[PDB]
This record gives sequence, structure tokens and C-alpha cells, in this order.
Amino acid sequence: ADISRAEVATLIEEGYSHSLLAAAKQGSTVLSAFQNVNMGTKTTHLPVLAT
Amino acid sequence: ADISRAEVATLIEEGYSHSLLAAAKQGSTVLSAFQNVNMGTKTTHLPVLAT
Repeated sequence: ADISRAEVATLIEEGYSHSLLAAAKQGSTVLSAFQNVNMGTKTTHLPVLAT
Repeated sequence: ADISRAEVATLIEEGYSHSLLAAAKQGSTVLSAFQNVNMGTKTTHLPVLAT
């Protein structure tokens, strides 16, 4: 005797959201804690004080 | 009581030169000795006098 939800099947569309997928990515700790030195080739030499 | 070269370490950088990194390439001898025939297909027939 009445129109229910599930008697209109498809005229009603399911929605989507990314609010639980959203940006909270864990970067490296050592990349934030310490200086990032740009390297141009596989090996870099660093002089350090010794005496 | 003094600074030797080995006491300065990698504050001394080593150098690079490409003055020795070149050679002329040598072509095929048969491609300069003989006629280069431009081929459009895998096989070319050439009839020759035989008797």
C-alpha cells in the first residue's frame, strides 16, 4: 500500500567518501630528524676534524 | 708539529679529465671498397651469363 526504500532500487544511488583514506602518511624519522645532504653520484667524501 | 698532505684528507679533491677519452670509429672496409646496393626486400635475383 506504500512505496518503500528498496521499491525504488537504483533511483537511489550509494555515495563515496575518502575521509578515512585521507592524508596522514608516516615519513621517515631519520629524514626529518637530520640534515638531508644532496648527492650527485654514488659516493661522497666528507672531511671530519681528527686532531 | 706540521700539516702533511695525508693530514688534510678529502679537503683535497681529486680531478678528472676527458682529454684521453676519445677515439675515431673505423667504418666497414667492404662498404667503402664496393658498391652499396639499396635493397627494398630480403632477396634480389641477378642473372649472369654462364656458358
